[PDB]
Amino acid sequence: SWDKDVYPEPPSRTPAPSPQTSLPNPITYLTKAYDLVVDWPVTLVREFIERQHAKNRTYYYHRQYRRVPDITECKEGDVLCIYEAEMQWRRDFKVDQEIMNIIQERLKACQQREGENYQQNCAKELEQFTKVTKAYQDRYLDLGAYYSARKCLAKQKQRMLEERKAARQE
Amino acid sequence: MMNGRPGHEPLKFLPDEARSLPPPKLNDPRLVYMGLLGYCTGLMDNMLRMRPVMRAGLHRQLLFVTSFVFAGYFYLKRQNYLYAVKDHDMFGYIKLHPEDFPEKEKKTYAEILEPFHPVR
Repeated sequence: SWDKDVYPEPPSRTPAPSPQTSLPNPITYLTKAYDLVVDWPVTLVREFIERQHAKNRTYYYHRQYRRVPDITECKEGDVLCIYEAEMQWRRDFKVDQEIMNIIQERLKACQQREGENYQQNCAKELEQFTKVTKAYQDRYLDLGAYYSARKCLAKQKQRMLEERKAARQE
Repeated sequence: MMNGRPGHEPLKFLPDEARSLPPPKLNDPRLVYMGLLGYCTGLMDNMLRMRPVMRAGLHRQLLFVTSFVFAGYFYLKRQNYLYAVKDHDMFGYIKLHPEDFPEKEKKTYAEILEPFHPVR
């Protein structure tokens, strides 16, 4: 299973078979024999396993990371507070890599299924990619290899100033 | 630097006020390394004289280890006192001339504008 909201998937619409030839579809036969000889024995092996995994049911949790003071709340030089603001940002920055991948999975998953209509029926997924990319580029692009929170902050302040100077004229 | 400070007795190895400082632990990493420097000396001595390096002259080897730990213990105690005095004089100076070591308020990064250097 998986969450169908994280990974949206249009319902399948298979036309019902319309066989108007006298001959037998050889696909539909090896599909029966495949179910009896391959699918059926395997499902027993899996049902056996999941009855063991039910007897030894174990649990694990997603770790919670409360929020710590931002970098903006750190006096210059106080490495004790910079360190925690830096660790948090690195955690945040990493979750943003995986958000981008998820948005990319959708766009790739849509391109395949729409097939010859991707130029039309993949607009919404291409729009989220185009939007979530602009945000990503506005946060993390050009930081460099030694990227950190302080550089992320410096890049934002330099951009908030270049836009304030847009209206200071207009 | 500290030669002529007040109350400095001449050629006194461990002044009395050093006794207010905690002693070196006997198995101090610094004392233990002295024990090994002693042991090696006994081994080097046997090597230079063409004797069995480890079997020969254990009385000598024991006395090389003891000599270096003994001397290192008292030498360590003196360096602790010299280092304790350095801080003592350093901090009391800060107190007597506060106008020369002003406490500074350091702005937070919200208020600082670090220039951004793109890596393209």
